[PDB]
Formats: sequence, structure tokens, C-alpha cells
Amino acid sequence: MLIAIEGVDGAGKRTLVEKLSGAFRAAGRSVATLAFPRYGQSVAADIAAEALHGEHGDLASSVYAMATLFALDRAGAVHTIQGLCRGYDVVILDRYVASNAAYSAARLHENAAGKAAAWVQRIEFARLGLPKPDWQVLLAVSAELAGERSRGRAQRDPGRARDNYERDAELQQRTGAVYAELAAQGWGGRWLVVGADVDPGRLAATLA
Amino acid sequence: MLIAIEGVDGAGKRTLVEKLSGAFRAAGRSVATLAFPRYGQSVAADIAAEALHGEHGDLASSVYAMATLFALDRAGAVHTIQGLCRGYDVVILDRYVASNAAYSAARLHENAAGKAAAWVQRIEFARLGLPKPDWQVLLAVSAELAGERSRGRAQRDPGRARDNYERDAELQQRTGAVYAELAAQGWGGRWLVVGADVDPGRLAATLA
Ligand SMILES: O=c1[nH]c(=O)n([C@H]2C[C@H](O)[C@@H](COP(=O)(O)O)O2)cc1CO
Ligand SMILES: O=c1[nH]c(=O)n([C@H]2C[C@H](O)[C@@H](COP(=O)(O)O)O2)cc1CO
Ligand SMILES: [Mg+2]
Ligand SMILES: [Mg+2]
Repeated sequence: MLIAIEGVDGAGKRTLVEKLSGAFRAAGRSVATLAFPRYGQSVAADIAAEALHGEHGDLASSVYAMATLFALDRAGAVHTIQGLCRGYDVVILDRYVASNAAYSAARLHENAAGKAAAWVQRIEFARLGLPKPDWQVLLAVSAELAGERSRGRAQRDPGRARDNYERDAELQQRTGAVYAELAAQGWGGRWLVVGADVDPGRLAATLA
Repeated sequence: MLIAIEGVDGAGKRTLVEKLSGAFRAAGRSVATLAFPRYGQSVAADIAAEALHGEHGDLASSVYAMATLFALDRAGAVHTIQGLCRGYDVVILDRYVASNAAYSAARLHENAAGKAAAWVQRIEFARLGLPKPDWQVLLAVSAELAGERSRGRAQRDPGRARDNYERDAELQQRTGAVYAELAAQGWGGRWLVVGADVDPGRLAATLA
């Protein structure tokens, strides 16, 4: 089974991933995890990160260019995803194809039914062959609370300064609204919306 | 030996490549050839082409985004280049790293000493590890004559319509001027400037 954890920056995805993986393991299932962007593992992922922190000229100014780098990152991990799925019972991902739809739609002030989300659909799933997730969990959180966690993370960790997207409070709010639409739409597969208080044991029972 | 054939669109590079490869073979050396962008062989190369023909939203509007896709294309062919160099005596390329410097510098109205050309240097050679060419041949031609060949190619071949760069006569002229600077500078390795009348036999003797 392939599970994707989605949400805005500072929503608390990586933590939910560690709590979830533990719950599945306390249930007897082997678990594997992968996080996108795969920093350090692919040039596409790295150039993208550097671009969000101000490098590579006008790269980050193009909404479609950024989406492409993130998609090229995933395209390079297809065999790896399939391998993990064959050998493990559960595979949890920290962000997946839906992040590209939500952020791209939000940067262009479009909704989940817009052209950007449809573009991601056509390129990543149909063309690049990334397998659709069995489940997509949306850790819904107030934009204010999320931004607060992102700002705190930057204050206490020099190698964790916020990037362009994280400094745009408006983009984070719109992205939140697009995510909520994607879920109700069942975009790319079935979704499950949870909050900060979601119980890891029950949650893992819903996804089992 | 690694040889790169550079020049503006319609300069006549592919033809010089077929005439050159024949001259080396008539000299007893095995020859191998590769052309960039590697259309059909890599997603990066294909998205780039589609973008130049009007697809993928605002992608082609970013100078650095296009340069990145072309570089990602090459990055994926490094092992292939090295393999060809080990097994063959001569390897001729239809366009290589210098095209990214010339076109990028020209789109930004910079010269060969500008930041764009320096960026390509840092990312493709130093970071991605593409081997520098032993020789870089610049097929210098009048911008007018080149554009004339590009327009004729489009009239007689439906699958050969000009792309964005080819329709910009001003970009083609500036790109020509940047190329001439790159050569005099010996950018990326030694250069050889030739014209339409260059003799394939002698030329191949200079590169032998
Ligand atoms: O496909 C994507 N599209 C996309 O826009 N992103 C965004 C989310 C962030 O602002 C950034 C990477 O974020 P992070 O390292 O916090 O997961 O890029 C991330 C991905 C996944 O790679
Ligand atoms: O690195 C590059 N940078 C770059 O700007 N180009 C340009 C030249 C063209 O206008 C186009 C591809 O051209 P062509 O198929 O005629 O070789 O992209 C081509 C390459 C090589 O890939
Ligand atoms: Mg982030
Ligand atoms: Mg061309």
C-alpha cells in the first residue's frame, strides 16, 4: 500500500510520518518511507531548493518551471517506489504528486479544478507513470499556526531558513484552500482529512 | 576525442556532422555521434521542446528554467558519453554545453563574460560532471542566411515548424555574437571557427 501525507509547510507532516510508521510497525507490518523533494538524491530536487532560496536567476519566478523540477525528481524515483511497494507492506511518503497541484494552483490563484492541477495530472500520472496513491492524508491546519511553526523552525535551526513559498503567507492560505478542494474531489485517489490531534493508532487502522 | 559542433539554428550543423563523420571514417577511425537535445530519450529534453512550441504555461518565459532542462538532459547522458569515448576513437556531438551559454546569454542581452555563461560553467562542467570537449567547432553563418534555412525547413516539413527561439531574429543575431566571443575566449576548451565552405577532409585532419 502507498500512502502520501500532504499539507502546507509547517503543518506537521514529518512528525505524523514518524508516528504513523510506528503505529503500523506496532501492528506487525513492515514500513518504508520516502520524502519529496529528495534533497541530495537528485539534481532536479537540489536546483529546486536552491531556487526557492534565491539562486539560479529567474527560475523560481516560473510556476511551471518549479512544478517540472519537482516532477522530474519523482520521475527519477519511480523504480524505487515500485521496489519499495513490492518488498514492504506499507510505504509512506512525506509529500507526493498532490503537493505539486496544490502549490501550483495556489501560485496562479486557481482552484483544484483549474488548469494547473489538470496539468500535474497529465504529466506526472499519465505521462511519467508515477503510481497513484492508495491513500492521501491531508493534515489540515490553520495557516497561522503552520506559519508559526515554520518561523520557529527557522529561528532555532540555521540550516532551516524559510524558503520563498514559506515566506508568502497568502500563498500558504490559498494552498490550504486548494488542498481542501483536492480532498473533497478525491483527486488522484481517496483522501482522509485529519487534524493535529489525530490518533496514530486509529489512523493507521483506517489506512491498514 | 570529444568534438562538439556549435552554431545558431539553421547554421547547418547536422549536415557538417554527417560530412565530418564520413571524413573521419575515410581516415580509419571509428566514429560515434550524439545530438542534444536528446528528443524522445529524456523527459527533460521533451518538456523543453514542447515548451518552445508553446506548451507548459510560463515555462519558456524563464531563461534559467530552460537552461536547466537542457542541462538535466545532458546530466542524464554522462555515462553514455563516457562509454562512447572509451569504445570509439571519435565522438561528435550536434550541440553541447556551449549552446546553453550562448542562447542564455543572448536571451538576457549579456555577453560571453556575463553571469549566464558563468552559470552554465558552474552547473554543467563543475557540478554535473559533463566532460569538457577536446574541440568545439563553430559553424559561423550570417543570421539572415541561417534564418532563411530555418524558414525553408518549416515550409517543407510539417513536423519541423520553427520554435520560439527560431522565430526571434534578434535572439538569433545576439546568439551569433555571443558564440563568436565564446570561441575567441576558448570557453570550455579550444575552438575552431569555420564557414559554409569548410572542407570536411581538411577539417577532420585538424580535429584528428
Ligand atoms: O511536487 C512538489 N511541489 C511543490 O511545490 N513542493 C513545494 C512545497 C514547498 O514550499 C517545497 C519543498 O518543501 P518541503 O522540503 O518543506 O517538503 O516545494 C514540493 C513538492 C514535492 O516535491
Ligand atoms: O543546451 C542547450 N541550450 C539551448 O538553448 N538549446 C537551444 C537551441 C534551440 O533554439 C533549441 C534546440 O534546438 P535544436 O533541436 O535545433 O538543436 O534549444 C539547445 C541546447 C542543447 O541542448
Ligand atoms: Mg517547506
Ligand atoms: Mg532549432
